[PDB]
Amino acid sequence: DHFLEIDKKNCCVFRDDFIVKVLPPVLGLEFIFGLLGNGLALWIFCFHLKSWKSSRIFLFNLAVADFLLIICLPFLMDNYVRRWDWKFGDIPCRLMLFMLAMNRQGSIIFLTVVAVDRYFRVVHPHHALNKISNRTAAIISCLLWGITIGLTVHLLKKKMPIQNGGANLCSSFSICHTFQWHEAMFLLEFFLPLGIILFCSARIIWSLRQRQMDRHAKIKRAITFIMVVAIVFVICFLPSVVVRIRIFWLLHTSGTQNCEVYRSVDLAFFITLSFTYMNSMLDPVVYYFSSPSFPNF
Amino acid sequence: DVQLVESGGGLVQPGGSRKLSCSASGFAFSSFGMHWVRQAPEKGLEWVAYISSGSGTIYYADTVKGRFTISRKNTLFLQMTSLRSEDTAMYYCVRSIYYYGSSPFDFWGQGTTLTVSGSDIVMTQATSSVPVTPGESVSISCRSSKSLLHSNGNTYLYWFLQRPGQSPQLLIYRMSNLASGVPDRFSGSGSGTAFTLTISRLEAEDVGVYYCMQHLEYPLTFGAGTKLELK
Amino acid sequence: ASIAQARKLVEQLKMEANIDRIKVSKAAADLMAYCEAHAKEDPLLTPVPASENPFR
Amino acid sequence: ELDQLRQEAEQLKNQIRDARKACADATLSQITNNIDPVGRIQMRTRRTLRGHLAKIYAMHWGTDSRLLVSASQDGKLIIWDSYTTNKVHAIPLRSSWVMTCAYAPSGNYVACGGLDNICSIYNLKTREGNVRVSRELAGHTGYLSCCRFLDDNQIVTSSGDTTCALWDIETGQQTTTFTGHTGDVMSLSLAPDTRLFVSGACDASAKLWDVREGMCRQTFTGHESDINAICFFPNGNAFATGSDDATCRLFDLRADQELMTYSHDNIICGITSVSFSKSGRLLLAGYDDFNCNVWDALKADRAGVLAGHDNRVSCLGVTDDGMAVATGSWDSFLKIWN
Amino acid sequence: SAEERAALERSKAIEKNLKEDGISAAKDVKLLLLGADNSGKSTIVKQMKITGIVETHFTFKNLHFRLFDVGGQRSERKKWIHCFEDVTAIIFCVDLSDHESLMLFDSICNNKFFIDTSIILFLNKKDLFGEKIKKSPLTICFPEYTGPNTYEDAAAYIQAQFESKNRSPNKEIYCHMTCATDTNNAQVIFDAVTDIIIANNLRGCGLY
Ligand SMILES: O=C(O)c1cccnc1
Repeated sequence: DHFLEIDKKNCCVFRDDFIVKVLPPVLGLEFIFGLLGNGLALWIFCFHLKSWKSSRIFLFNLAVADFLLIICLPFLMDNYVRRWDWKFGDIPCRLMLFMLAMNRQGSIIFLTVVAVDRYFRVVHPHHALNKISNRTAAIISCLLWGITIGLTVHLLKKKMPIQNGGANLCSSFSICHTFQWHEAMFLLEFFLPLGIILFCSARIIWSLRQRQMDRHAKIKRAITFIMVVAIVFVICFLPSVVVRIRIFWLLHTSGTQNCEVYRSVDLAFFITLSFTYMNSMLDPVVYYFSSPSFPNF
Repeated sequence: DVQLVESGGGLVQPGGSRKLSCSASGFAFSSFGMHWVRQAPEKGLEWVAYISSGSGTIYYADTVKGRFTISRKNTLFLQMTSLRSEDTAMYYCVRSIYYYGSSPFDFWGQGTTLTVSGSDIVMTQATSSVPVTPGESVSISCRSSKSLLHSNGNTYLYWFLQRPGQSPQLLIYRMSNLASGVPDRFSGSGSGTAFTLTISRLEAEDVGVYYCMQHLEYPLTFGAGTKLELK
Repeated sequence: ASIAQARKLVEQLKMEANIDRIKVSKAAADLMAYCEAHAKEDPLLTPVPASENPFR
Repeated sequence: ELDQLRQEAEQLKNQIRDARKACADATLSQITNNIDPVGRIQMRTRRTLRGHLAKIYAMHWGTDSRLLVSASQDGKLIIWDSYTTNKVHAIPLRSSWVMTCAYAPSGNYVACGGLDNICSIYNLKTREGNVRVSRELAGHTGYLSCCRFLDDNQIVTSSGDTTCALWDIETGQQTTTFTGHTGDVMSLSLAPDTRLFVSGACDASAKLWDVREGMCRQTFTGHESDINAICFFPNGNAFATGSDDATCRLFDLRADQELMTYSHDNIICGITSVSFSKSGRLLLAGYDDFNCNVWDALKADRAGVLAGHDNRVSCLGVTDDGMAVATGSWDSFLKIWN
Repeated sequence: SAEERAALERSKAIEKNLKEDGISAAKDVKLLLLGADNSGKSTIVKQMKITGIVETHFTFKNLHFRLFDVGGQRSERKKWIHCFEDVTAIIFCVDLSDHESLMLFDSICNNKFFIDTSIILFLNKKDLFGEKIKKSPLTICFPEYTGPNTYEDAAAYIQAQFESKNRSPNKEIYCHMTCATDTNNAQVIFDAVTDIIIANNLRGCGLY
């Protein structure tokens, strides 16, 4: 709970008392809530469904990204129980940080692409994008995975764990001055996808409104679900990004010369970072509560 | 009726260049693959170039690759550059279409005379000419350096008849099948590596030069030709 | 209308009723005899091996 | 007057029933009880003919067992080389609403028809290299459900105006017409020697016709609902028909009656084709339930299942040498089983 | 492979032509057109211009509408109606100036192939119906009618008597009342089809 020198810069980290008392319980809740929903969603997509359209392709990719995110979680449960004494060592640390970052990035990409898909399916129904083949969707999918992978592959290159005191830290989100691209990633992956999500949702809602078919019960279903996906995205990601903004505000205005300023807000950061896992645990909204198929199964 | 007509013959200066053109009518040209074949002034046929349907693939003979070029409005072209003394011949435009049961090389244009101022399958015809008279029966035979009976079961030998002063007519294809419009007097025979056309009850209409040919792989090889000659 | 149509129907029924009919024992037994005589020439009921099969 | 004709027709039917019942000394299932069952008939999808874009409604094999024609409501009739899966021809129909097609025994021609009422005779061996309509046969008052060549010059058609007809393809005219069903003549099959043929009708009867004498020679009944498909047993002395009543039956020509019935309690979908194997020992039936079932045509029990389609099978056919059994369905993929 | 590769080139070329035809045809919208005998079908076909099936077609706001009048078939529907399982919508015409149409609607709109396919319902000849109600009451066609004999209510009652016949809950019956002089029918068909297409897309997205 003091300070660090790493990456040629002053950084800080805090093994505060509350973290083991709150975070591993919450994160285990995310792990079970995520697996019990998302794994069954993959099961349904593989055996219960029997054909594909581009929409279903992107929904399957969303489920896969969430599955890998969920697969991350138990290590991190152990990591927080160990008070960031990372037992599993170098290779597990690097691959875990890589995957987990990539899975946030990728689940966000497939949320965004599902929203764009809905926009073109409802606002411009005759447009060519709505009639693309499954192979076309597959190559689009592999390019989407490509950017989500390559934009964070460096976490396999960076050294870890980082050792100080009685601990060996396997983490990226330590406080410090160097704005490595990981921070730009974590910020823009909220704000730009938020822009696309809200634009697409607003235009879908408006097109169904002005068409005066908003009166029907199943169109009311569609309208409400369009909006709850956006609200879920906001509540899952915004509390974490605002805390990162506060970390940078404190670093700008006061520096690291008194790092005891940062203890409770760092604890809060990791608490709210568990929300970003909640976005994966709350994925049933995108496949179960809508459709006839999922209530039928 | 089906018709192919070519233009662009005459004398050329050696080392020069010439374009020969083939004009096709009466058939769905786009769906055929078109060949060029050339006959030296007193000798058997030799193959020159091929261009498939949709111009997907193009092939040339060993003595021609890069010196000529084949391209295809119902018109086909052969563009010739650096014409050697050896390149004088009558050039025939030959159609062909490929699918199960099809009959390649089945129609031959009338042809233009142009004149100027080791792994390939070799083929031999054992007799240069056979004396024969109407009502008799005759046999013409052919052999290859590599076996033509392919794994898919076909044996790719083709037989042609050139009556004096005509472009060749296809008589037998894939070593057994009789070409449409050919009298039943003809028959193919033999298998593997040696082949035989049998003519039963020969007639004056059958007097001419017979060429066997392999189509197993390019470059296509014609036999030296056997003249079934009257009396 | 109906007189001619019914005349055609009864003419057909009577002309057809005269057909000779064999006993079902024979009519079934020689179907069995056919099936058993050509069981040696049916690739679908006895599986054809991959060396002889053209649909490899 | 009329009442007497009705009563006499009724008595004629009671004499038919008496004669047919008198001949039923034993049943096929009883006679063939001692025959060894054909066992579990396992089969695998050796080929899948991808390339149609809408529901397939018909298929037919060339006499060489290698070429096959398949036609769909996309408006294409395509000829396939089954050994390599290559497409040999693709024929653009003058109308997209095909319901039937056939491949001539010589291989020279392909025929096709449907909701147009017209039946079109394509010539595959044209000197011009492309494939063109040699004759458009017209004259039915309803959709043509099914047609077959007797030989290159004459084709028999079956139609929704209760009528089959025999055409001279040179003149394009009906050489004979076969009136006599109470409903659509939904399906047809010429016998091995082509001297006579049967047609299954939407009045649930199947009738036996003579193509030279032009008259109905026998009438078979026993289904509760429309007969969707039919064909002869390879010996030519029996035939089998499949109804929308979710069952197939085997009828005998000389005993004038149904010999056996193929059904199971778990089956409720209608048949869409019923075709024998070369020995006659297997009857393969395609069902609306997306499945296809193989029946031991003597023992009358399930030999196996040809399950590979995402939508109903519209057609089925065994090659002339018995080496494979194709199927084609509404999910637009033909598949070869062996 | 010998000259068995040129055959493969032909195979790929006509596979290319098959796909190129198919992707061009998939742009068209297919519409089965129906009604009882002499129920005004031909008039909306005529407004849009251009013994078996009779395909009309027209083009509007970049959609190509293929408009199948199938009623020429002198045979029972059950054995060919499964051809039209793939249409985007069913257009059903009723002549208000005429009742068999109502039984026909009851029969088709609940048919096993069409429980998922929506109907566009044109009540043709509204003007002549206004004339008729002025001289002979609607009770002649509906003895149970319990309401005023005036166009604005009798006509809506007929509309309700039709719309009451669909028993599956996966479809909507897009009504319209046509005075037979209107040029607007193309727009009515078009935007009904747009609603139908976005509903199909919402189903395909699992959002509905
Ligand atoms: O979720 C993450 O990216 C994460 C978790 C713990 C430590 N560093 C990063």
